[PDB]
Amino acid sequence: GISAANYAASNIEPNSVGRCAEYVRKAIEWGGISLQRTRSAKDYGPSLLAAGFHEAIGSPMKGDVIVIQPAPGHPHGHMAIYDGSHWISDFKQLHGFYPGPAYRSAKPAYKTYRY
Amino acid sequence: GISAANYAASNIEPNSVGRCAEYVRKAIEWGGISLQRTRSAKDYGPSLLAAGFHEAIGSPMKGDVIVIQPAPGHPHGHMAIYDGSHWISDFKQLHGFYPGPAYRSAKPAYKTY
Amino acid sequence: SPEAAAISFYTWFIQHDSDQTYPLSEPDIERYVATDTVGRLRNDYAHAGPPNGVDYFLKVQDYDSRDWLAHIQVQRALMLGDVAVVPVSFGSQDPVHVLVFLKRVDATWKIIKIDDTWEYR
Amino acid sequence: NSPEAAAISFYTWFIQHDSDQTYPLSEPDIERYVATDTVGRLRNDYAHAGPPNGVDYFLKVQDYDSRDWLAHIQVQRALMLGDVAVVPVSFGSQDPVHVLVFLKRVDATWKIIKIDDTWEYR
Amino acid sequence: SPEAAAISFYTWFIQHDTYPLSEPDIERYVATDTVGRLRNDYAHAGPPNGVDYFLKVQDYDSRDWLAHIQVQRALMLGDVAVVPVSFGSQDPVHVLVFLKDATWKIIKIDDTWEYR
Amino acid sequence: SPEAAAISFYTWFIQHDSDQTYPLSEPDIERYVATDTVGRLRNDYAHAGPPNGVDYFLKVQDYDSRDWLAHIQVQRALMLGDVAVVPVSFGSQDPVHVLVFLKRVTWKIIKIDDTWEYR
Repeated sequence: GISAANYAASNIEPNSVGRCAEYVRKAIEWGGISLQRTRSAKDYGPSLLAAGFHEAIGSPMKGDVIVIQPAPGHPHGHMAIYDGSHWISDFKQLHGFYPGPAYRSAKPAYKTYRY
Repeated sequence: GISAANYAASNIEPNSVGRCAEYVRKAIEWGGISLQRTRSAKDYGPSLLAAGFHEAIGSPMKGDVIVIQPAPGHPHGHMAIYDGSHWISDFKQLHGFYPGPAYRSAKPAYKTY
Repeated sequence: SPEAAAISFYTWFIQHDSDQTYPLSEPDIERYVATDTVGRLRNDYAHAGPPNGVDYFLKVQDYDSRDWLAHIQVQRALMLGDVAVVPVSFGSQDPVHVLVFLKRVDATWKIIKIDDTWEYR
Repeated sequence: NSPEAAAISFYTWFIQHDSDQTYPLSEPDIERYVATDTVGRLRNDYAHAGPPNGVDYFLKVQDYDSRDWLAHIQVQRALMLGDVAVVPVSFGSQDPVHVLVFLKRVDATWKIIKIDDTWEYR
Repeated sequence: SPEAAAISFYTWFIQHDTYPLSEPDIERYVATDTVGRLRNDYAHAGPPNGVDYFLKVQDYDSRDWLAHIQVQRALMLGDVAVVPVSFGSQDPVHVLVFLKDATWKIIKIDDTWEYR
Repeated sequence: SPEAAAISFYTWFIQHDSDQTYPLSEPDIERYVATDTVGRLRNDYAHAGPPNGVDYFLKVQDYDSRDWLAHIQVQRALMLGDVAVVPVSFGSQDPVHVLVFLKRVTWKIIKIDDTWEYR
């Protein structure tokens, strides 16, 4: 869990590269678990529940996975992992789990996951 | 008058360059009348009436001047002068008195003179 | 046929592209174009305007109705999964080139996107 | 009552209403700072295509640190272009982001009518 | 020097009232990608909002405008120079010119209109 | 030919999935994508991330690099005036399709589009 957060945080790009899902799945693989793939971040829930994750609710722990549904201009949703203070996708998210203002404004649904 | 339509037709650009009003005005001034300059095409009715022109209604004659109000993405409206076959602003309008899809879609008010 | 859906569409389009009417303001548009696409396009045209300033379907500001309507040339369709792509050109000299994207929606091809050949902006 | 103050107070309120729970264009208090037609247009852009150009319309970025940005809103005196006040603003302590705020007087109050980035024409 | 580019450019531009964008001389005043994109957009759809990109108007009194070109001092926002420019003696039009090797080039020009 | 250029580029691009420098920051992409285009894309990923919040070239947020690299398939380029549109399918299980736009400079990539509906 923790070493997966560490992986993601060690391997960020400066800015999004439209690869939040791959980046977090690679982080999970480093921390022990290989996940069944989907193409798009919004659909990564069942792949996570399958691999032995359960839904969390409440303050984030280091290693937690967020899966966010589409937002205007962002039809594939978003995915990220908490490093202890900062959510991590393909980039380090300084402002929150929502990776941008399209998301912050339209406030789409999300689930968090844990092991 | 007719010479105005002719001046307009000869002095066009390959495309719009955002100066429909300057082009139609300089045309009219070659035709005889120097209108009180104004920045926006949509505002040129009070200037034409404050000259020889009167509001035509029905089919267009060679020299008739249209003044069109804002469309989306086009806040300043549009001016044109018929050549007998085509409406003419800063370019030759192959489709009609509306100079593009924004206008044809939104169908804003217009006046002929 | 989607090539035929394409030609049929642009014929109807150009004939409804006048100073009195525009095909997006027509209820008939639903026949030829996917619903969400129409909704989006209408919003676009009402606020900011047509995307990138040009007609979304013809990809130009200005054209001659007569030359275009008598020079609608399609090439054989592409199948990319369930999405059909039909290359179309308009006009007799210096033709304009687009790609029409079509899904089968009921028993019909609906248009879901139109592309220009312009570089990335 | 100066455009620089309208600007500083606006961005101060904006950052504090920009989080994972709220967003300032949703908040009705937006109308206090931003011209209403501008708010209508922005709401439309955000609801359909997304914010113009991918970035926050007001802050011109996708992502930032709230606490640093809040502690470093640097404002310069207004350029007065006719009756439009243009206020340069810079956010952040390290490699700051620059915007131009266009304010007009609506009723003895300065309302934001436009915000521009410093990027090249696109 | 950015003020300077602004003035030589606008003087040159109104003087030429062929369209000046299609002339190569404009490259002396306007950044090169910027010229490209502008010629492209002019060809495709005409300029933004259907006004002249550089003067921000559909019509103007060229004599008076060439007579009254006011430039205020450039502002620096990092790499970028913002130059306020006014034209005319009656109800002057205001624009902001943005500029960026040994020369200063125009990368963008903005009007003062409300966004809506 | 455009088909050639398209496959060259994608093979190059997916083969660089492993490394630390994202392929767009890497100058060899200039062999494949047009200069202006690359410039604009670098600028945009820098500001807002790529369009639609998805990889601009692959059009997915995640993928089997192995499966895709072994199942790049291409059809005859459509010729639209001086532009070549090459259809490409990746994968052997529910393939993703992109259209790649190229112009003669060498053929180079000026644009790439998905098959998603406009809405």
